[PDB]
Amino acid sequence: DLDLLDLNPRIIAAIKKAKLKSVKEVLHFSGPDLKRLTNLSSPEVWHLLRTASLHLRGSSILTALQLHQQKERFPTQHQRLSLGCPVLDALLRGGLPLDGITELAGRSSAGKTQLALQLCLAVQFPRQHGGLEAGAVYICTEDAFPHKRLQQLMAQQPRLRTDVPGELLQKLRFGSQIFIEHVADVDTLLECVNKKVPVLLSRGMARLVVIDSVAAPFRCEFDSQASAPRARHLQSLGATLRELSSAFQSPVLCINQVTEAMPLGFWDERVSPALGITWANQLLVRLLADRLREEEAALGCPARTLRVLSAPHLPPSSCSYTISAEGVRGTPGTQS
Amino acid sequence: GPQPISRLEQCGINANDVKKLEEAGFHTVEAVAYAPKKELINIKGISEAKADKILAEAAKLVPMGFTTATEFHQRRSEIIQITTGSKELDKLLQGGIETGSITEMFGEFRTGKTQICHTLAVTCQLPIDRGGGEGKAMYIDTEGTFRPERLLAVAERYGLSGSDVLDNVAYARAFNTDHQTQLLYQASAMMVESRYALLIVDSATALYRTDYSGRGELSARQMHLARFLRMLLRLADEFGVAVVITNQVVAQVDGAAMFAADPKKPIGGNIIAHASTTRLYLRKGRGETRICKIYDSPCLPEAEAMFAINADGVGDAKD
Ligand SMILES: Nc1ncnc2c1ncn2[C@@H]1O[C@H](COP(=O)(O)OP(=O)(O)OP(=O)(O)O)[C@@H](O)[C@H]1O
Ligand SMILES: Nc1ncnc2c1ncn2[C@@H]1O[C@H](COP(=O)(O)OP(=O)(O)OP(=O)(O)O)[C@@H](O)[C@H]1O
Ligand SMILES: [Ca+2]
Ligand SMILES: [Mg+2]
Ligand SMILES: [Mg+2]
Repeated sequence: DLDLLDLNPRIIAAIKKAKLKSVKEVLHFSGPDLKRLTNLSSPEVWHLLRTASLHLRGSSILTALQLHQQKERFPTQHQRLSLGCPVLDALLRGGLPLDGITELAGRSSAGKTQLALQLCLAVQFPRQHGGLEAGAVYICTEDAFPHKRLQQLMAQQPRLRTDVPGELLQKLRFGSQIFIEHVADVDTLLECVNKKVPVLLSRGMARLVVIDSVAAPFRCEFDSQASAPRARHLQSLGATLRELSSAFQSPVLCINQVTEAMPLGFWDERVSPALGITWANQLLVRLLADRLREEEAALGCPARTLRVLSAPHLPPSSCSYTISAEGVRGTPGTQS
Repeated sequence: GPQPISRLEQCGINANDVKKLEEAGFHTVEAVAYAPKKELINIKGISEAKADKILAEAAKLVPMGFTTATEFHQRRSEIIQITTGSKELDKLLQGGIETGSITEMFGEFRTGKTQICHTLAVTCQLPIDRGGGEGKAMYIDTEGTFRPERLLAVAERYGLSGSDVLDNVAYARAFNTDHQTQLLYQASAMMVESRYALLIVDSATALYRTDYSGRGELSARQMHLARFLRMLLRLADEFGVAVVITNQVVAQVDGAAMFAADPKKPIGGNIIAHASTTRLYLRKGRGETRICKIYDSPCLPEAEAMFAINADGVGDAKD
């Protein structure tokens, strides 16, 4: 790759003597390191850096007008993934973005796994109905997969999704396009996300990744006195997930647990996301499914609320929803 | 990238079959390779031998080793459900206590957790057709409230042999949290030798109330509890047994009742709230009648049922 550059043979010979391979590891080093290794003066080092940088990044120029006008060339800025419920889609103004990590947080019985299953069902709908015509990847880190709930959801799919024409759903084979994986350790999860998910995404089998819990493996090994390795692992995992999502234009959804609050935007709230600010820096859209059980429970029905914590384009708001035999349904006319 | 089905032509199939596959919605090698057998053997214009050779030739290219939802629902008829001894509770739980999971029961005193554990320790030995699991039982005790006479009384109801029933139960007593964690290694070693169908811990959080005291020791207590629950999950997954644990309650004194009489919540916090799969909340009714409610479950709606504690164990309310 080095010989592709337009440069005099002297610097090419010096680079070859310096044990260099490609432009990436040329840009990896700095000025004084290159001076020490290659024994070159400043002007030619600057020229080599300039040429390698020009080759790597090309010479194209992009404006925001092109991003706005040309919808088809840039689907990431316009294409969204539906949640299967019009109320939830209205709350999210279309659904999940294709680039970046989305997080669900909440206590037990909030309804996170039901939403994950519903999204895994609706991802493979046709394009005009919000789907992506692709499979899904499901990773479990805490317990077994909800098989009966999945079977009921596939059975009820004609009842839940009524806008889609009836003659179109029978051709959709649901269970055959969902992949299930299971891990039991932080190292196992790292190896899985490193060398299994890219294989699935490369062949076009799936275009959606769901992790049923990221806090579960981490809350078992690292104590309160080992924050540095925990932060290193969290940063590596977030970087890899973001790289994969950007490369393959596939949404990533993470399910998270909560802790007890005993400066970060949480004052009038008793629970906060578990991992901390290090993991919170890696995210794009943050939601919070919450169930108010201690109060307004004597009315006979649970009170479930989904709230948008932060997003670059979504105002803080919340809506209400219920879980029934066919799936998750949002209550009309309740957006904050 | 994706591999189109055009490679099937050079793989040794005619144009008619690939045309039929295209008309059936199949358009890539991976989908055909990972398709369930019925989906491509029930179609028109195909045969069993053709489907078998198609699978054999497609598996060469696409790397296998990924589980799919169909190949996961078809294999799981192994899941056995153990009856609790009460028809109402069986109807509420839709069969009984599942295997390969963790079930938690919590409530105040004399609600009936120990009685239910005693009944299950006998009912797990019944033949599968009768509602059992055809195995032995482990009973890890942290309070000292194990009574074999209740086991004999329950065994007499089903017409079993008392000596054999008492022979097919293992017992251990835990005196602190370290001993409680240590016993699980021997539990796995013994599960390797024989066929066990149930494991019972009673209680799973009694010793954590007093081993770690004060706000200054909460973190270590939670870490220890999380490790213990992870060990339990590994055991249940590996050996395919049913794990049943019990829990205690704490009071809510912050004056947040607002028409909620005598509020109380289980101890252990979010760690035990997340680790468990199915949680049951036991209450008390009039006389010897109790009420069981579903607190949390991935595949069950919240409902209630009424049972009773009789001279022969957990059963149905008499009239
Ligand atoms: N028919 C039904 N089938 C299954 N669940 C139902 C049904 N109807 C209502 N539900 C509710 O669905 C909820 C499922 O909870 P879910 O598995 O989503 O919890 P979670 O937020 O993932 O919690 P955890 O941290 O334990 O995993 C239960 O609280 C249950 O009451
Ligand atoms: N032989 C019997 N006949 C009828 N009822 C009995 C018999 N033995 C015990 N009981 C009932 O068992 C009840 C106690 O239940 P159990 O031992 O399961 O309590 P628990 O929930 O485990 O309590 P703790 O939290 O104190 O450990 C008593 O209230 C009593 O009515
Ligand atoms: Ca749970
Ligand atoms: Mg869950
Ligand atoms: Mg007891």
